[PDB]
Formats: sequence, C-alpha cells, structure tokens
Amino acid sequence: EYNPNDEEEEEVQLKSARRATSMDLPMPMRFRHLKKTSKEAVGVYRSPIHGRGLFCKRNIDAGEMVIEYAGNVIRSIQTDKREKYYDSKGIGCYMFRIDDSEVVDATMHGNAARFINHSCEPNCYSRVINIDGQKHIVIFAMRKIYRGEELTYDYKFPIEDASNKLPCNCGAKKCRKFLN
Amino acid sequence: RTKQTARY
Ligand SMILES: Nc1ncnc2c1ncn2[C@@H]1O[C@H](CSCC[C@H](N)C(=O)O)[C@@H](O)[C@H]1O
Ligand SMILES: [Zn+2]
Repeated sequence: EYNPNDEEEEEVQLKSARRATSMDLPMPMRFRHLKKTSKEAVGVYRSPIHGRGLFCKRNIDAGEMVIEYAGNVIRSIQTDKREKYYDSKGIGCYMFRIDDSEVVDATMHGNAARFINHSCEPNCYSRVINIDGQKHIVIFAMRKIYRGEELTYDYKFPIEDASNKLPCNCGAKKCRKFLN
Repeated sequence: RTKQTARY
C-alpha cells in the first residue's frame, strides 16, 4: 500500500509564525519591527466615542505591542511655549508625558497613536522603554483584541471638581461619567 | 491636554 506520509516522516512541520511584537522576547527585539507591524495591525476611522479613533484591522494578541506613541522627546519646561505657538498657528497639539521632566511631542511628527480615545474600561495600556539610549512610549494590549474593535486606554485625568468636568462618552457599564 | 504620566 502507498502512503502519502512516507516522504513526510522526516520533514519539518509547519504552522503559523508568531509575530515578534507578541512574543516573550526582550523589549529591543520586540520593538525592532513594531513600526512595520503596527501599520498592519491598526487604523484610524470614525469613532462612536469621539471624532476619530484607532481600530484593530487584524487580530492582536494579549500583551502584544500595538503601536509606539511617536513624536519628538522634549523637556517638560518647553511644553507651555509650544502649546501657545501651535495655538497661534491653528495647529492641534498632541503630547504624552513620559515623566516629570520629559514629554513626547506628537504634533508635528506623530502617528496614529494620537487617535486613541479614553475609556473607563480600556483594552490597552502604555509603558516607557529605553532602546539604544532613546526613550519610547509603547502601547500594549491588555487582552486579545479582534478586528473591528476600538482600541482605548484610561487617560486617568486628575479629578477636577465643579464644573470643570468633561463628560465621558465611552459607553462602558462602569463608566465614571466624566473624563475627570 | 498633555496625556499624563500616572497613565503608566
Ligand atoms: N471617552 C471619551 N469621552 C468624551 N471625549 C473623548 C473621549 N476619549 C477622547 N475624547 C476626546 O479626544 C481628545 C483626545 S485625542 C483622541 C482622538 C480624538 N478622538 C480626535 O478625533 O482627534 C480628548 O481631549 C477629548 O476631547
Ligand atoms: Zn467612561
């Protein structure tokens, strides 16, 4: 009797390759291909939460690197002046604070990370990582995220009080009603 | 509004 498997007995078995951004590797190895991978993983579309949002185009694994919050690192004491300059030119300001003395300015050289909306029940979180003496802000998935789902994280604004309150439209059952 | 650091 003939057997289709007789020639396969010694062959390498194949399966789906796991993306480096998703694997249990040191950060620099995961980060190396984040830019290319992110362009495949996510896109900017109209959102039911607010204006435009970032959405999943292709399943994202739990704990995988989604996208870097790209921009130029500046000192914390430059922000105010920069905000006034942009405001005076009709330019939308986008920044993400790294620590007390450093901030990422995504206004002029940012990417799609700028469009991530807030949610009181998020599916993403963020981390600061150092690669080659350079600080980067990286967004990770808290859970498996599926094609079509909106990516959100918790802005966790310091609780203002009055008035001063900005309403939240995240639509989560556990919504806090205000962004602050 | 500059996204905060306590975010991390
Ligand atoms: N859960 C939420 N509820 C109400 N407004 C939100 C929100 N998440 C983000 N926003 C709005 O988006 C701003 C941050 S920038 C996020 C992208 C924005 N949707 C845009 O189209 O450019 C916030 O200051 C707020 O104005
Ligand atoms: Zn909410």
